Amino acid sequence: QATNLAANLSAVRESATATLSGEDFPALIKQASLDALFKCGKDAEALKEVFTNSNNVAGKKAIMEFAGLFRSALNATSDSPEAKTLLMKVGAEYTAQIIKDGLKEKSAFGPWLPETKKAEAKLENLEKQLLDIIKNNELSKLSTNLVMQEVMPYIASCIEHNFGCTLDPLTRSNLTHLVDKAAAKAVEALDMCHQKLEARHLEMQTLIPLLLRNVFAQIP
Amino acid sequence: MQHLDIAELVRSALEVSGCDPSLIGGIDSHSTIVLDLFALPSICISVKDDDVWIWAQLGADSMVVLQQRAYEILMTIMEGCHFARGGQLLLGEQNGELTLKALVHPDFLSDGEKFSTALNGFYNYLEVFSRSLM
Amino acid sequence: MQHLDIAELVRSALEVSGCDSTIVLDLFALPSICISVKDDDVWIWAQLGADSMVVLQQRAYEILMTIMEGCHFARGGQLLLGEQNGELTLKALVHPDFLSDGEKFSTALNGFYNYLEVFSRSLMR
Repeated sequence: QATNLAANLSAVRESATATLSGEDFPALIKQASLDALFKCGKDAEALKEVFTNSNNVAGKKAIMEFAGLFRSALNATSDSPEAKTLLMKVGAEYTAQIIKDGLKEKSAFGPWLPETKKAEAKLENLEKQLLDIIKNNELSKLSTNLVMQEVMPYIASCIEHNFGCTLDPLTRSNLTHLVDKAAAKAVEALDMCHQKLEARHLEMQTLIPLLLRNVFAQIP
Repeated sequence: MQHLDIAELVRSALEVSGCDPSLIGGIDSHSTIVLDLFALPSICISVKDDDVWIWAQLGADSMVVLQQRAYEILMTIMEGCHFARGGQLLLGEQNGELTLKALVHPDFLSDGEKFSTALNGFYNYLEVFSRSLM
Repeated sequence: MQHLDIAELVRSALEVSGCDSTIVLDLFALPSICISVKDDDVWIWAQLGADSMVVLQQRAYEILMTIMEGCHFARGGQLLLGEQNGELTLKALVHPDFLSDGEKFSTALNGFYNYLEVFSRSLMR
C-alpha cells in the first residue's frame, strides 16, 4: 500500500515564487538577552521591531535592564509553579506596555531609571528593604506603610532629578498624586506576589526588581 | 551530482511511494517542485548550487507558537534525521513563518527508492513539527 | 577529500595564525574543542558544560533564536546542537569551501571559537 505522503498528496506542481534564503557577535549576545524577555509577549518579532526602530536611548536601556533582571528571575523561579507564573505574568505585562507605548521620544520607559550612582544605590537599598518588610510580615497596615515609605522617595527623586523624563520642571511640581498612586500600585503588586508565593526568599529577591520596574512602566 | 535530474528523481520517488501519477503536473522548469498535501503545509524540493533541499513553511502563527514550544522543538531536532547532511533537520524562517529544512545527503539521491525514503521521512517530521507548533 | 589530511589542515591553520582519531585542540586562553573526520565530513565541536542540558530547557527559545541567525562556515548555513557525556554540544559540519587550505580553515576555527563564546554566555547560570 501507498505511503502516507502518497495517500495525502493533493498535487505536484512547480513554482517560480517558492524559494529559500541566504558577523556582529556583541549584537548577537544582546539579542539573546532581549529574546528571553520578548518570548513573554504576544509577538516577539513585533517587539524586536519596536525596540530596533527606537531612538530612545533611556527607554531601550530600561528594557535591556529588565531583560537582564528577567533572566536572573527565571534562574530562581523555575522550580516553583507560583513563582514562574508570577514571572511570566510580569513579562507579559511589561512587553504589552512596550507595544502600547511604541518607544518614541515621549515614553513610559526611561524616566524612572537611576541617573546617578547615588540613585542607583538608593534603588538597590530600597529593594533590599522591601524584601525585609515582606519577610517580616496579606500585607498589614504597618508593612504597607513601610513599603510606601521606601518607594515614594525613589519616585520623587526621579521627578526631581531626571532628564530621561522629558517634562518641564515647573510642570513636574503638579505630580504629587503621581507619587502616591504609583507607590500604592507598588504595594498592590508586592502584596499579591507575597500572597501567591530560603528558596522563597530568593524567589522574592529576583521578583521585586521586575515588579517595581513594571509598576514604573505603567505610570501614566 | 551534476547530471542530476531532480524532476525525474521526484517522479520516481513518488512512484515508489505509490502516488497517483495523474496528480503530477508540469515539473521540468528547474524551479522549485511543490507537493501540496491534504492537511499539511506543502513540501518544496529544490536544487541550490548542487545542494538538494526539501523544506516546508510551518504556518502563519508558527513563530509566535515557537515562543512557548521551543524546547519540544529542540528535542525533536536533536533526535536526528538519517537522510540529512549533518544528521539533523534545520530551522529557518520564510515569509514570517518558521521553516523546516533538510539538506539532503547525497546517499539519498542515488535512486528513487532512496529519495522516497527521504521524502516520506520528511513527511513524517513535517507532521510532527507542524503539530508541535499548533 | 580522501586526499584530505585533517592533521595537516589543522597544523596549517595554526601556522598561518602565527601559532606552533578526533583531534582535541586545547590552546592557551581558548576552550578545548574537537575536530574530527567522519565519513568524509569534517566536524568542529565542543561540550558546553556540566549543566548545559538543564539550561537548554530553561532557555530553549533564546538558544534556538541564536542558532537561527546562522553560521557562514557551516554546511546548511547553521550550527547544530548535540549531546555528549550528558552535556550539550555545539557542532559545525564544516563547509568544503573552508577545507581548501590553512587560511580558510583558520577562519572556520576562529569563527567556531567566536560562536562558542556566544553560546557559552547563553548557557551560564
